[PDB]
Amino acid sequence: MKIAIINMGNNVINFKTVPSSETIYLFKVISEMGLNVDIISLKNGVYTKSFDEVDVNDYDRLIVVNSSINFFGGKPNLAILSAQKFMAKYKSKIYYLFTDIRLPFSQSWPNVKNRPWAYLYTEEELLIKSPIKVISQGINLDIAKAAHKKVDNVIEFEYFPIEQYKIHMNDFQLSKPTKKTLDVIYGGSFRSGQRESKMVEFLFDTGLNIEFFGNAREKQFKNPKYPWTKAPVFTGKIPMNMVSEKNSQAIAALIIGDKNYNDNFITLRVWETMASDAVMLIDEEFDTKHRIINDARFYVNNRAELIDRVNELKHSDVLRKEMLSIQHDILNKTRAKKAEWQDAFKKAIDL
DNA sequence: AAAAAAGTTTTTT
DNA sequence: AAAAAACTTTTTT
Ligand SMILES: O=c1ccn([C@@H]2O[C@H](COP(=O)(O)OP(=O)(O)O)[C@@H](O)[C@H]2O)c(=O)[nH]1
Repeated sequence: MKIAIINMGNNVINFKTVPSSETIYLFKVISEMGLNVDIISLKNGVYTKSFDEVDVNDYDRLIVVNSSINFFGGKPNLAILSAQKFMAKYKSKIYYLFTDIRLPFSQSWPNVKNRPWAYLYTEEELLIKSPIKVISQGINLDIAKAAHKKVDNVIEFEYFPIEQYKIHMNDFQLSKPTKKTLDVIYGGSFRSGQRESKMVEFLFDTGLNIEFFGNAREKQFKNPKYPWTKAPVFTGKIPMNMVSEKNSQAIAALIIGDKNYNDNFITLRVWETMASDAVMLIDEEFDTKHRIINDARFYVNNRAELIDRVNELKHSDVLRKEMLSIQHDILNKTRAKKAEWQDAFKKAIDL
């Protein structure tokens, strides 16, 4: 049983980029469940083999991490092209890891055939014909199916909480008490404005000391529907493997998601925050049944409630510590079911 | 020192 | 087979 895992649209080298990091983390957690897996990318490296030096059909399972396939500038992007050529050459079922609602599987050929550089490829080389099974991080498969309505060979859909790999890694550990320098923190990208209203609601004009780290920049928040006066402090992006340490610098860390994530997706940040030294504060709309933690104190409905909750946490170190203890225990409750999680993954990739 | 000019890297869906 | 920003390094006030 030989497994190959690839990222469909980003080069994989180290933990300096999120797409690379997630692909390596996946390679690691799969390896840790006793499976023989190789990451195949553009070049050989510490964690990878090169597309041009391996035969994709020597593998029994091909796993693909979702990605955008947009050709910015209308120029060729080898990460996308080489990955899809690799997929197209494969003659068995492809397992597409759908961790981001914005990144459903899509074919590059239709968007390559009319380019001035189309001559560099052929339909046979890029058009992926093998059956594809979508492994949805979201429990609502109708939403996952809707996102893949325009791709005929996607014949199977199955839910699997892919994002739990963060807590099941062999080197995992909870963050320790950390000196606080912020009231609230949130790390992420702008996501092309898909979550602008929520970001403005909970991170802007709060009167609190808030930091927004990651790709996002203040000048990206210009939608007239969600005005603001005082923005949080924006700092640069950091490596994925340093995120929990960053979250720990704050009293609390925010959990919000895209509309389609509500009561559907449990995201990496849920685990990165829950395991950190920052109290996890979740937008009620994101988890209305409180399935993450059955304690109302971890949920906020709007800006005012967030401000009040944070004020309460700043005022009572006892409450802060009590809540951290609670979220840490809940996290460990899920870590306890690691074997179950591993078995469900194997079943998802037909093993 | 501080501002402008050059050069380089990253982001954009 | 781009353009706009963001981020650095060098040259001028
Ligand atoms: O500087 C940063 C900011 C974010 N992240 C990662 O990016 C994820 C969030 O991605 P996104 O902005 O798409 O938000 P999501 O949809 O996952 O909530 C976080 O959980 C981290 O794993 C990171 O590695 N470095």
